[PDB]
Amino acid sequence: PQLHYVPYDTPVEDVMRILKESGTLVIRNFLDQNTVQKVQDEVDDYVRNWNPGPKYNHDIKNVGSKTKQPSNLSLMSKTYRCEVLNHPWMHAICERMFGPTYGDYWFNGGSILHLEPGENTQPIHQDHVFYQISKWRRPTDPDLTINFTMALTEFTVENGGTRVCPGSHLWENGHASPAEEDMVPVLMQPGDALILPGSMWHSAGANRTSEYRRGFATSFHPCHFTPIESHHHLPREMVEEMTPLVQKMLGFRTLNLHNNVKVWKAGEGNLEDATGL
Amino acid sequence: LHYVPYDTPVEDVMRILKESGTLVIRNFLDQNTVQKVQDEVDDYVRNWNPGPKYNKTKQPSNLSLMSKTYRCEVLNHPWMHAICERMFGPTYGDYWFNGGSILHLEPGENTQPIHQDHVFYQISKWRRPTDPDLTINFTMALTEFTVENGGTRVCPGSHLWENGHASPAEEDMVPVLMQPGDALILPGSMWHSAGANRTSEYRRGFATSFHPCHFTPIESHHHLPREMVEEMTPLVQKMLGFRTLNLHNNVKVWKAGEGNLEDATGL
Ligand SMILES: CC1(C)OC(=O)C=C[C@@]2(C)[C@H]1CC[C@@]13C[C@@]4(C)C[C@@H]5C(=O)OC[C@]51[C@@](C)(C[C@@H]23)C4=O
Ligand SMILES: O=C(O)CNC(=O)C(=O)O
Ligand SMILES: [Fe+2]
Ligand SMILES: [Fe+2]
Repeated sequence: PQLHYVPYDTPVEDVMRILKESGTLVIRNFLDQNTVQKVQDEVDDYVRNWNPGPKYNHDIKNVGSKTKQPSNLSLMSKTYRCEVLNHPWMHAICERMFGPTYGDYWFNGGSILHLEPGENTQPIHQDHVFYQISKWRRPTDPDLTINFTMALTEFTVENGGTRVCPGSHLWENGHASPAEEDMVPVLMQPGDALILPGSMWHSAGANRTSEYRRGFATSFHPCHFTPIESHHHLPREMVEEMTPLVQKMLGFRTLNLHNNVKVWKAGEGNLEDATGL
Repeated sequence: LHYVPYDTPVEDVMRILKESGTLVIRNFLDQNTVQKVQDEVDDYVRNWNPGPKYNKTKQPSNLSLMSKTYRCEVLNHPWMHAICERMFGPTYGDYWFNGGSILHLEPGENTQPIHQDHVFYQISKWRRPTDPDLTINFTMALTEFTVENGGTRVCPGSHLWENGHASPAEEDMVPVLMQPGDALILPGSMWHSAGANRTSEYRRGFATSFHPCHFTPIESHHHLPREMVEEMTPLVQKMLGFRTLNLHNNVKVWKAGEGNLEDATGL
């Protein structure tokens, strides 16, 4: 297994092969320069006023003192919720990853990944560690989550670009963390995206440049799992402008399981019916 | 199958749950409370009842939306929270409401298939019988539960069976005989089934169910009016999905960005 840089027009069966083989890859030109600049324009004041460091106390202390990870992106970015969440590559991969086992999937969470100059290396980790059921899951099973880390600024070795350990997703539970010397930094242009299944060991690097390294992420997981981020605080007019696909992603529609059982229902009917969506 | 009084110590009930997989708590509710839920539900659906001579109806929604007693009193029942705290707490942290249904077997209904309640969790095929349950059901009886009217039957000890084990034989199913107000405790791994109602009258009752906070509930209560959410207790607000949940590792799920959902919605 190795790091792979594939173009946008890669066949889907080739991408899922690399995900099955190496557990990660980079899709170049995942977004265009227009979407990158629009996302930066919408979250500029948000991230600037956000305070560096975690917001609350939890066990996985992987938020550095010089790191900003604001979420709430569907609420603070129109391009995020109207276009980014409808990205065909995300839904093409998510359908083949969760479909045959869980049925529907929806949005788990998504945050800005902002590395201030001088930030040290993030601890190497798997994204699904905050799932208690990850101890039950064998590495042959489908992943509990998948992440889409999109570069807004450049991602270099020196400015703290994300590093992955290809092949570490196939390790059995309890396997020790990969050594730092085994981490492989990811080189990305603005708009490129690194695909991170919940089982791939990875971490942010140290930002040893004079300029911040900023990315932003989306993540999806099976519909039977509670998302880290709710969206019932969003204004009603926002939901009605969302596509039906994004409405389901953000928790406003009933979800169907793989055997046609429904969860997230309003009584016995659909949640969208009782709300008038 | 154990029948225990209401004042049974919590440690005793959890011990019988671990060993037998089910039991009944007699007088779980007073007969008044169970009756009020039905009356409030009937007053909600407002089905047309024809009189003896000639001379605005809603479909059934969530039980917490239909019945004020259900969402304000039944969902705050200390016995359910005492059991859910000890079954989900150490492993999962928070728990919340999974789903609730009105259980009415009309006269003539055949025997329901024997099943486990956690069969619709795909992750049930990774769980070991000694692991904590994925969900727990509390079935409260409004009418009497008898053999003839199709009262629920259980197979004690079948919760320890390996995954893939065959369903228990019908000859080895134990009928649960409950008076109005009692409640049958059904963890997700207990093999059970409703019986055949061979009497002339309905078998009435309802159920609540809870599961770990990291699992998506069967029912969403997002359509509930804001006035109803505000009058709920903070415990019930979290139960019905209006509050941020805390995992065992103190990582929060169901947040509003990085903060709490109840703070963003002004609860
Ligand atoms: C910083 C920390 C503690 O670091 C960790 O080591 C491990 C896991 C989490 C709890 C992150 C913080 C929030 C999460 C949640 C989310 C669904 C969406 C967030 C995101 O977009 O990037 C971080 C994401 C993550 C990709 C990883 C996961 C993900 O699954
Ligand atoms: O910021 C990055 O490059 C990578 N961040 C993470 O993996 C995280 O925050 O979980
Ligand atoms: Fe991560
Ligand atoms: Fe059942």
